[PDB]
Amino acid sequence: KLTPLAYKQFIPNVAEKTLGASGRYEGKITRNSERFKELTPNYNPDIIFKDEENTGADRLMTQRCKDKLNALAISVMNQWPGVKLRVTEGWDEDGHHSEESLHYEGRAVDITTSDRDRSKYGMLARLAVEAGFDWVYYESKAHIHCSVKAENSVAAK
Ligand SMILES: [Zn+2]
Repeated sequence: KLTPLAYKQFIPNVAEKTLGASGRYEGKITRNSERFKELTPNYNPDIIFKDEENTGADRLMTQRCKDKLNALAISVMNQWPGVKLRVTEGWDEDGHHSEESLHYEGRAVDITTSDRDRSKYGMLARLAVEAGFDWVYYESKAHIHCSVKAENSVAAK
């Protein structure tokens, strides 16, 4: 049934910013920016947020990102009861990602299972695809990168 993604594999098998995947980068969103209004905090009790910066930034994301993440939170517990979805990186306020990263606009999250059992990540990535994320990439052994389209792209003119 559900086949895990392999290390470095991405679904769909196209570049992230293509229309069939997560679409175009709309630009960085910062706390001081006009675009900040676009982000809403996700306080789903079934999701662990690393929040290493202690700023709550990992929780701020677009509605579509929230929707897909919330659906994934359900499938993770269904796949491994007692284990929760965990976000290690979300909206990046400090340039820790490549130029034009969707993390800069709350459209991407790096995830793991709460038990940090890396053998579960290929399968987690698959659940992420079934959860509706527009692009899922088994980026590193430490996490799965998941991104979504901007609302402008979901209903493109
Ligand atoms: Zn990422």
